[PDB]
Formats: sequence, C-alpha cells, structure tokens
Amino acid sequence: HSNIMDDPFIREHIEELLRNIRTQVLIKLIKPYTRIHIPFISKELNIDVADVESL
Amino acid sequence: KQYNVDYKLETYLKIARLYLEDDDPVQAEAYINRASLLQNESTNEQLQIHYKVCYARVLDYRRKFIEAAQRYNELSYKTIVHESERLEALKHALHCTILASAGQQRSRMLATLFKDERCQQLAAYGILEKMYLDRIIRGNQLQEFAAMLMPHQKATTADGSSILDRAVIEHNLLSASKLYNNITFEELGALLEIPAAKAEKIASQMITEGRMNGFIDQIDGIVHFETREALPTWDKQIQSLCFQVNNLLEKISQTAPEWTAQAMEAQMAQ
Amino acid sequence: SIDEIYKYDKKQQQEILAAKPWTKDHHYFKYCKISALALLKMVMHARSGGNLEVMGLMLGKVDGETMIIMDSFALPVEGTETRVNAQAAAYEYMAAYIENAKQVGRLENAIGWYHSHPGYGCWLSGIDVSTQMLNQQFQEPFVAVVIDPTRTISAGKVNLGAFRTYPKGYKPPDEGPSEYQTIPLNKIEDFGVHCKQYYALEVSYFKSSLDRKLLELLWNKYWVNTLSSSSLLTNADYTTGQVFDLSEKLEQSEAQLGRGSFMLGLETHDRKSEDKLAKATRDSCKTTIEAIHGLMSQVIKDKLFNQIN
Amino acid sequence: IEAVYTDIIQGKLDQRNQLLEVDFCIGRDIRKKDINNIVKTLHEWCDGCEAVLLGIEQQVLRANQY
Ligand SMILES: [Zn+2]
Repeated sequence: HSNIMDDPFIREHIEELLRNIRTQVLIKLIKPYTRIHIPFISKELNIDVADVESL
Repeated sequence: KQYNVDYKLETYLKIARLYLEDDDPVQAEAYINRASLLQNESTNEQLQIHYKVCYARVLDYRRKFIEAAQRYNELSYKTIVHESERLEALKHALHCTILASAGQQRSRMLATLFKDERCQQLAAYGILEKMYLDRIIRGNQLQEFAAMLMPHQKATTADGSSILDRAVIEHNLLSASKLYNNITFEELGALLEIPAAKAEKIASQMITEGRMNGFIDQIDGIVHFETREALPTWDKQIQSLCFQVNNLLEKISQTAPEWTAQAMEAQMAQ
Repeated sequence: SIDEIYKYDKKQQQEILAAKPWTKDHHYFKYCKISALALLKMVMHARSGGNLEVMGLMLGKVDGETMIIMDSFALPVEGTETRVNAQAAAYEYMAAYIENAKQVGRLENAIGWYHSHPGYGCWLSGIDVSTQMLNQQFQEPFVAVVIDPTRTISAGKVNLGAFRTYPKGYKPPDEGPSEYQTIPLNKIEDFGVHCKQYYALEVSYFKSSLDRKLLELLWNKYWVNTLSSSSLLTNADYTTGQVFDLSEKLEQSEAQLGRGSFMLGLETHDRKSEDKLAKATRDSCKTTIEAIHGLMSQVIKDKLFNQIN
Repeated sequence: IEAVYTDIIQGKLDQRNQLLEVDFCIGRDIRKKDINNIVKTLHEWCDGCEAVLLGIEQQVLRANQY
C-alpha cells in the first residue's frame, strides 16, 4: 500500500478497480450455472453480503 | 561466425534438455521459442526428430499434457526412431493422455491410442481401456500409475492433489455425465470419495472449461449433468432397437443358413 | 392417361409452329411442364462438382400456353469456356445428338436452354436476358430455366425457375408478382435492373412414370428408414422465413389496397392485389400440407413402436 | 455402475427423481414356458402390423376417392 495507493489518484481509482475485478470474478463464477445462493458468493469474494447484492 | 542452422539448433536443443533436469522453465521456454524460430531452416532429419522429442518433453513438463500427447503420437508412427524409443514415446503419449485434462480432445486422443497394438503391449493398456470404454475409477489403480509416471508424478511431480487424482476425478465426472442425468452434492462427493464442496467446485470448473456439460443449482444441491429432452432419447432407442433387429436377422442367416432356406421356403409358400 | 404426354405428333407441332400464336400475345406461354428425367438431369448437371456454373439445351415441344421439356443435354467446354459463350464445340455436338435421337426415337427438338446459379437464386441476369431475347429471335419461342444446386441444400428443395423475356420497348401491362428472393450484394444490383424485362412461367410436373420410379427407389433404399426424428422441419429457419416472407407480402398488399381505395377506376391494381393474395395463400397451404404430412408419418410410426402391445 | 460398465445395461440415472432410466438391457433364458408368451407377443405384433397396413390402405383408398 505504500507504493500501490500512495498516489492520491491511484487511491481514488482503487475503489473502481476493486469493483471491476470483483464484477469480473462474480460474472466468471456465475457463468457456468444458475440459481446460486448469495452467502456462498460473499464467502468466495471475501466481501460483505450487502456489497454482493449491490454488485 | 555465422554458425550454420544445424549448430545453433543443436546448441539450443542441448540447453533446453539441460534445463529440463535443472527444472527452470522460463529460460528453457524462451530457448525452445528460439529453437523453433530457427528450426524451419535446418536440414538434418535425425536432428529434427530429436528436436520434436525434446519439444514434446517440454510440453509434457509445463502443463501441456494434451499437446505433448499429440506430439508423441505424431512421433510414434515414425521409422528411423528406434522401436524401443518409439515404444517409449508412445508410452509417454499414453501417460500424458491419461494425465491430460479430461475433455473432447483427451477423448479423441484416447480413441486414437486405442488402435496401436504396441499400446496393448504396454502395462497402461488396461488403464486407457478403462478410460475409453467408460468406467468409474477407484483409489487402487493410483499406486501403479504413480509408480510408473516418474517414481511420483509426470513432468516434475504434481502436488495439485496429484495430477493422477485430478485426471481421475475429471474422468469420473465424465462417466457420471454419461450415466447420471443429475446428482446431489453429498452423493456425488461420496461417489468421488471427496467432500461435497470439492465435488461442486470441480464440477463447476469442468463446466466452465466446457469439458463437462450441465448446470449446478445451489439451493437443492443438485447438478443436472445431461437432459436430452424427449426426442433424441426416443430416436436413439428406436435406432438401437432396429439395429439390434438387423443384427439378429444377420446372425440367424449366417449361423443358421438352414433358416435362410426355411425362410425362402416359407415366403414362397405364402 | 399418364403416358399420353409422351406421344409425339410431328404434324401438330408443325401446325403450331406455322400458326405462331405467341406473336399475338407476349404473355402467351404461361406454363412450363418438365419431365422428371429432365429435372433430374438438369439438377445433376447443375450440382456437378459442388457449385459449378454450367449450362445446356432442353429438348421438348409446345401445347397451347404450355411449354413442355422432355429431355436435356450439355455442350463441350474446353478450358471452362476459354472462348466466347459456354459453347466452344457446341454446334457439332448439338447436331450429332439431334440426329442420333431422331434415329433411336427422340423426335423432340430444341425448346430452350438451362443454366445454373450456384447460391445466388433463380433469376435472369443482363447476359441471360439478352441470351433469351436472342433465343426469342432465332428459334421463335424458347424458355430460360435457372437451377440452384447450393440452394437445393440451403432451402432444402428449390424450384427450377422458368422465364421468358419481353421484346425491346414492351412494358408488362401490370404483371407484378411481388415475389421476394435473397440475392447477394454483388448480384442484387443487376437483378433489380433487368428484373422487369422478363416474366416467370408456372412450373408443373405431370405425374408420369419416371417421377414415381425415383420416389420408390429412394424410399426403398435410402429413405426406407422413416425414423430420422420425424421433423427436420423443427429447425425454424425455413418455415419461419417462409412465414415472415408471407407476412411481408400481405402487409404490402394491404398498403396497396388501402391506397387503391381512393383511386376509383384502376382495374390493374385490383387484378394484381388479388393475384398477390392468391399467391401468398398457396405458399401457406403448401407449407401447411408439408407439416401435416410430417406429423402423419410421425403419428403412425410413433404410436406403433411405443405401444403396439 | 458396475453392471453398466461391464456392458450389461445401457441407460441413465436420475437421482433427483430417484429413477433408473435404462435405454437397453440384455435378455433372459427361454426354453420351457416363456416360448408361448413370445409366440403370443409375436402374434400380437403381427396382428398390429396388419391392422396398420389395412388402415393405411383404407386411407389411400379414401384419398383416391377424394
Ligand atoms: Zn444466369
């Protein structure tokens, strides 16, 4: 973090980058099947349930 | 000095072979790249055969078990290669195919390898016979194959729960897709002798890669492998029924020519 | 009498050729009857090696408003027409064939020309329009037949379009079939330019003996297995395309009919709009009977195999 | 699965419905008493085929009349 988000601009953009990578991982995970519970996705993404619902 | 293409090819081949037992892919990958770059300039046929053998070894080592099997199978039907060396290359192809990611390409390679009689000569003949003729794999065939591979596992070990067991689980899920229309998490895990979470994860991975068709429902814990509506199932059953009728009629005519004479007499009377 | 059409009456043909009733009406010839033999031979020639642009002559006769095609044959084409036209050593071959036939029996003379359009539709291009116009100068009548070997696979069946040109300067009084055909971008330009310079004949096949022979052979050897599911029609691209084309044809008919109500005394519109309605209905009926036949074979077999006893 | 893998029965398993769908299976022995049932089954099939053959002929005659 001393050389990743140290730049204020990268600090601003890290939230968007995390949102994008989480969206990509979620989409890849839910492509092969259907009707999947939310808490399993939250545990896989290592984030809160509300964030998973919003995404 | 403007070294001729043969000398550069030999040097890069030697470096690549040395790096395979030193276990350092990055630089040997680049050296195989350059050896391929200058490869379509050389003349010597034996040098080309040695290069192809080394390239197949590299493919087997990295993760490219299917591509290594393809290259070894291509090299197996050669003449200048020693019969012992040809048999060794075919054995490498067979082991790579068994260890390969179980999919359409691996199924085609298994079908192709079920033709060589020197495949039947090998001790893994039974193994690929089981693979291609479709069955479920237990944990007792693991020992002999693991011993054969590289006194441990092929390439450079595996440690990914063994590539042997990865392939066993993949082929087991393929065989399940052959029979099981759908399966629950607990019963599938019991069949594969693994926890249900591992079974569902491996099934999802296989579905994502396109090697196993189906979809997974997480509420009921049921993975619907295959559902062929109602027409394809009915059509194949009728076609199989008619084919078995034709097989029977041929068998009576061949094994009992007197029946054919009786059949001609019966049809002429009426 | 199924075989009555095979009788050749030379004097009657001479009488018709002396009468020349086609000079009294440019729409005189309305029907084209093709023998099963000539159809098969032209489709087989057209298919040749995949999608080859080939051509030939048709032997036959005339009967009232009907042109009758009895046989067909091809001409030598060294180096795939390296000279002008697909003829090269054409005259010699043609004359030889004619005399040989007259001896062995065939007394039918030239009635037209056929050629193939691999995957671009059955129509007449500028070259073919000029060719059929010259075929209306020499050999008074003549008919241009167009085949599609690649659409015999794509559409599944495909008709053998039969066409006749209008003389230079002459306008179709109202003739407007409003028939849609899929024409490639590099071919639709020429198509639209010369499309009105000719008209299409109604192509029909007298139920003779050659036709039912082929039907029996196929359904006694290759199509003897009446399983294959039961409906290749299930793939909704051919029916849906015909359904969508039928919808567009009648939608344009209503738009013309709505605009034609304000004009009092336009007889041409009435005939053409009703002609469109009739043509569209037949296409739906032919599609309907095909699906009905599909289920009939389905029902009889499926009921038998499953629950016979 | 052992029976299927030894090329005895061909079919599919439905665990959700707890059903065993068998597409094809081998037969059993017939020497003493099942022959009469086989003859009866064959006679029923022959009678059924003749009934459909007569039905097709009637429909063809009806089509000719139409
Ligand atoms: Zn043309």
